[PDB]
Amino acid sequence: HMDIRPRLRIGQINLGGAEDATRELPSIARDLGLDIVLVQAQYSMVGFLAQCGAHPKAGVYIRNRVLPCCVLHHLSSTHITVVHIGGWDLYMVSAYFQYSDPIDPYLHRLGNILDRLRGARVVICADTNAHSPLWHSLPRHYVGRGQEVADRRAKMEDFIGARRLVVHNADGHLPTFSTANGESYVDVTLSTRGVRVSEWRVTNESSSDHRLIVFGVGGGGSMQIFVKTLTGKTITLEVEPSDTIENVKAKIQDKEGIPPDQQRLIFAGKQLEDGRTLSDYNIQKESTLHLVLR
Repeated sequence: HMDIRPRLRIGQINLGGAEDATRELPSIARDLGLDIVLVQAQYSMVGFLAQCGAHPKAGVYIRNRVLPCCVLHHLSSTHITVVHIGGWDLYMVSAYFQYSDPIDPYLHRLGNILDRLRGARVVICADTNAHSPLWHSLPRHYVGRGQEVADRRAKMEDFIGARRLVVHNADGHLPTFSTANGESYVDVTLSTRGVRVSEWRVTNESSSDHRLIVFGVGGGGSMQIFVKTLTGKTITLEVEPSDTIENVKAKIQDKEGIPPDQQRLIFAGKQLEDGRTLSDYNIQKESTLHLVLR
């Protein structure tokens, strides 16, 4: 049974403290196939948010409650929620850098979080309330807007630099933040190096003034192979070069509940023995295997 998607789908949205925007989140997650939504300025009196403190302004929505998800209590606070998505090395951070406050304290805590999780795959979803060309702000957002705007910008970019962080906000997308005073880009999707983020986009799904950002996250450049049936079904699968045929067959079991002892995979006109690896058979990125039932 389980899942048709190969990788996790994530949302990121500042809900502007609105009950209605917070309460539409489950339907939006269902509609778009989101596993996790990293939220800021939630309406906190709801029942479905992992959130910390008395008046939280960051949290995580886990759509499917059976997904093993740990909230790191030692790394979390009202403005920053850290979760572990079990059970290898993927962590995620929802952060809200309140506009009324300096940015330094927030950056120091994020720094602390990154020290502790050194080496791990970490994704950070932050409403920065900062403007930088890194995430497609226009010159009129970060130049000639006063010293504080330039300082937030500078601190944010130094931090990104010092922690070797990757910004996944792509060119040619809608602004993340739309007010009566205009449009801006202040919502930022970061990761540590070697996290694979795909299909990053900004949507119009939420009724917040902020726009829901959506993207994909895998489990490992790890690759993608297409396991095809003769009925037209394609199982997309995240797999390492050195994983075994057996290991692949069990991926299919958990994804489709097909018993491995009744699975036959064929590549390059050759049946695949359980013992061997994806490399031994010269199976690389975007390769297509036949899955035959026996």
